[PDB]
Amino acid sequence: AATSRDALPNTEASGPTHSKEIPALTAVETGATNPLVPSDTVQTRHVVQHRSRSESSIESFFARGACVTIMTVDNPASTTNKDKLFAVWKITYKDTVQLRRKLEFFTYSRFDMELTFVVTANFTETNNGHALNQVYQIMYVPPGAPVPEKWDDYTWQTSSNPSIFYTYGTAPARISVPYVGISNAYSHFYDGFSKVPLKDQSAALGDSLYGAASLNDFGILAVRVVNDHNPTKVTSKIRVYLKPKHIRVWCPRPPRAVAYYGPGVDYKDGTLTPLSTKDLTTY
Amino acid sequence: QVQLQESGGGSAQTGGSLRLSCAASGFTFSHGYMAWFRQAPEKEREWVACVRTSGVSAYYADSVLGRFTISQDNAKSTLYLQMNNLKPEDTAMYYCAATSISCSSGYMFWGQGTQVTVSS
Amino acid sequence: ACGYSDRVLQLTLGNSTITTQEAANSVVAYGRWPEYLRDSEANPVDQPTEPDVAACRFYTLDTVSWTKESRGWWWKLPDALRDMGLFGQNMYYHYLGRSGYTVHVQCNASKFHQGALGVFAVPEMCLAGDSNTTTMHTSYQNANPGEKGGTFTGTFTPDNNQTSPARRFCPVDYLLGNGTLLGNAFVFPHQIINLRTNNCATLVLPYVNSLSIDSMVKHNNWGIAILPLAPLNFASESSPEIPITLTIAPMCCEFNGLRNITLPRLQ
Amino acid sequence: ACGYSDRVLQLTLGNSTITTQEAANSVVAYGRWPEYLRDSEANPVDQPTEPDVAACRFYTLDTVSWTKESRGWWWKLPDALRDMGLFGQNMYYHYLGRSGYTVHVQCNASKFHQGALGVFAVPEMCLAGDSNTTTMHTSYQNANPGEKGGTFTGTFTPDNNQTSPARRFCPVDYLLGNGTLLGNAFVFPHQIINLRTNNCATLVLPYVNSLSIDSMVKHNNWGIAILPLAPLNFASESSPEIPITLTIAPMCCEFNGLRNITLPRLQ
Amino acid sequence: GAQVSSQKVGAHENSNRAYGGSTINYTTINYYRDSASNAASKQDFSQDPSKFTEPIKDVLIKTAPMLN
Amino acid sequence: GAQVSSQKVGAHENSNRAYGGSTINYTTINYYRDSASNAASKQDFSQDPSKFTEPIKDVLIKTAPMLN
Ligand SMILES: CCCCCCCCCCCCCCCC(=O)O
Repeated sequence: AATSRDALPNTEASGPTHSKEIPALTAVETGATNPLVPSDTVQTRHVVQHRSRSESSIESFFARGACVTIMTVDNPASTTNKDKLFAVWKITYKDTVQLRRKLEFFTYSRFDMELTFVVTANFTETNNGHALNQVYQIMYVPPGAPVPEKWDDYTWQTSSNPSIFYTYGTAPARISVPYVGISNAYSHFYDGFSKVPLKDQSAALGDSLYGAASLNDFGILAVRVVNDHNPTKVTSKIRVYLKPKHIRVWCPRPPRAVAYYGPGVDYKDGTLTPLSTKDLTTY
Repeated sequence: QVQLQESGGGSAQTGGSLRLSCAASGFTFSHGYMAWFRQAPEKEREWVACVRTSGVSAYYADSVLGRFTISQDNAKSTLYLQMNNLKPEDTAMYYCAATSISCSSGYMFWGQGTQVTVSS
Repeated sequence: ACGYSDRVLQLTLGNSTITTQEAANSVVAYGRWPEYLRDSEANPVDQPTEPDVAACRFYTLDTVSWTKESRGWWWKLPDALRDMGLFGQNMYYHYLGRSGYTVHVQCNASKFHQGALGVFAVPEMCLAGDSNTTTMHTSYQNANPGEKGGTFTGTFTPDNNQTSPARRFCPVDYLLGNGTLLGNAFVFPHQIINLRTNNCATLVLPYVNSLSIDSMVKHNNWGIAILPLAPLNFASESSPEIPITLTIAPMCCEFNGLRNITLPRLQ
Repeated sequence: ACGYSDRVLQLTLGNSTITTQEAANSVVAYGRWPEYLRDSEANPVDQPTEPDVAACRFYTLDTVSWTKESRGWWWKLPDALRDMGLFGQNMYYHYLGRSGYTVHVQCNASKFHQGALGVFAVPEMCLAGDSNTTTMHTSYQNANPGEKGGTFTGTFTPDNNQTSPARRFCPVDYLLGNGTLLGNAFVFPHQIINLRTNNCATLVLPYVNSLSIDSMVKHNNWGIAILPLAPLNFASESSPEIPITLTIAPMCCEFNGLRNITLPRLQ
Repeated sequence: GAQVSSQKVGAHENSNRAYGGSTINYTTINYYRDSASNAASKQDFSQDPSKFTEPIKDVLIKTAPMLN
Repeated sequence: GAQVSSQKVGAHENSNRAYGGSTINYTTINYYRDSASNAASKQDFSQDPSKFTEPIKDVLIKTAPMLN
């Protein structure tokens, strides 16, 4: 019943003391933190506490949208040699640093996921040519579904896939995705392997990655310019912003101290130094 | 648009060697593996060999052991399959399956493949 | 009155009994006691096998040594108990398995000895690799070092042999072996054996995972990391040595999907 | 009405299911169903381990063959199941063990085949020696031939090599392998698979012994002897052959006194 | 089926005949069938950190000697 | 003439004083006269597959012999 926006426990006025009770003495061998408050050690007056923990609630701590990835696509001229650039990105929070570390404060989580799409385009070649306002399809390809090989192949029919046709210039795109995990919680860290190396099998056949569950965990997004070739080249950058809503978490873990290296927990050399120089007897 | 495009041909005499290459693009998130697969004329698709992300740690299939060599050049973003001692069992199609992996089985990107023929 | 103390503890599981006269109470991880799967959270349809007394008993892992040179030590559960009586037998015989533990670490000395050992319990204790070229590259055979377990190192030394990698964990002590400052290791359930005070660490651990029951062969639930917070010191000596012994007891263990035995390639 | 028959039987134990369309009802040995030890008859003080689903399931022993030449076949319980999943594991891990069984013998043919097989269950099926010089001389290694079991012979041939005896059972068929006329073998719970009628033999056996619980390693409770009462005949053929398959399921098994595993010298 | 919830007033406007005073509320009505679509409520509970602070079997009494 | 329907809550927010708990509902009001125009309700029934599984004249009793 104690909500987030509740006033914190008050400070009780306590006077001088000379008794056989020892708030001050403990033993951190027990693993337990000694739970004291100012009054326990020094004389205090009465204080009606006003501050609340309101903002520090798990839900509020993740209430911000965050850039997960930057997908780049383009629409070149018809005569061109290179193909029209259409991107495919494996949906994961671990491509960027910020949001990841925040999510790493715990062992597991559940959250309905909100994605936002900020598209931004421009020309590239020195020319005064023209491009009419461009549209963009963002097709979510769940694991196993046919990944588009061309920018104009059958896959874009999306008879079952959930897509979003964004018209450039209008407000950023947004879609809601519930907790879609195969487990009873999303796993930030997975101490194990997908395969088991059997003895009646060759090492190769039984080998897999350390820390990985399913290579394809959530699927890929596919983004393409819908409008056809235009004599003047136009490149586009779609920025995805994720805001984890309705979030729950379990078992806290120490926050990442050294820079990330790969999708794993691994650390690169040359970054193994986080704390600076400070003399013990210097304030 | 992770474009995997094989090359290397396939029309050698029995006993020779070929260099099977594969141009990779798009976003190959290094970490994982990069490999080779063969379908054969009339058999099930079979795993040839897998090499680690950037690491030159690899394995080979029992059937091909030592007679096939799979490396990489992540500077050139390519993988190579040198094949010495080609034989009548090696006559088949070869595919550069280099994406995700994590092991020697999972994929989200294949190539168009190329045929090899060891004649004699 | 009758003389009941926090230091004096007698734990009993099956046909094994652990006593102690210098304890510092006991730790129930996240306040939850280990328990059997409730119909509400059940997942596999078959009748689960609960070995009970057959597996729910203390198993002593070979004793390690502590010297001024020691950086650290680590194990994985259920991994560590992979070859402990029926628990292992049952473990290898089923596709799924969930178990909790009563971890008791033993390390005594004299009132003239000094130092502190922090036995930490980390659910999903992922450790870091040894290569500056290949992420997540530690091989299964090095990921699961059984009852002998592993250690922590004082310096990160990359593996350069790309002809044949060493594929192991290089878990830097101060980084708790996972890229985070050790000083924060207390967020995990824990006890610190500080020689002058106690002589043992008892950490009861419930089953913790993202799934109700999971493949034990493939995945380790908990992690037991022991690192010397205060280095070992004895008298005016240059080479002191005292042993550390780990006895873990699986609790409320249940296994589903009975099939032929798995003979893993451990080497 | 609904079509329920004596020939159609579906037995289920754990994760295994046995069906049949040509049975001859079923035999509960001495009318008693296998059961767990009651406090009234308890003996060892420790908490017994009851593997249940882990051990209470059908295990198929390698299939033997039946030809006109065949004299007989025999096995011992628990011996026969010494290397069958967890049941064996548990068996080897405890000093004491009591178990019942659901023995199902399978041997089908055509309506054009003829013969009869008497599957007999003998509690304490002691078999006779092969030496005219040394009584009770069969060595353990020959007393317990595991899942492959043994056979009966048509003639008693003494072992003459007193330099190194063969130390095995020479169980004369007509003497039921124990100095008594086969024709009296019916005093033991039994069924006779007579080709023209049925296709299987099911004999549920309760734990029978002089003690409530006993050392399984050392002693065999039951004995499964199969001898052709009527020789095999098919068409106008000279060499007919049909197979026999035994699937036994331990029931209400309980084990006490958990200790290190026994690695017996079987060879 | 509107959801009317109250707000924790911070900066009080010079009013108690519209604002400032008489409890300020806000309306919310879901527009989709999926729970995922809803706006984040923010009316969440807090709890005892003892599950982390005092992971001990025998109750911690601050006033007495820890190890007895 | 609003249509208030309940939602099947999936990911429960840390609330039972707004969200998570006390049954979450949603409002719907049609804007056109044509039935065709309405939004797809999704509150559909399920049924017995026996019309496909057991297209037999005489009832199927799993426990007995199929052909009697
Ligand atoms: C139109 C998009 C529809 C579906 C999008 C699916 C992407 C889901 C991404 C969820 C990220 C949760 C990460 C937790 C990791 C884990 O489960 O172990």
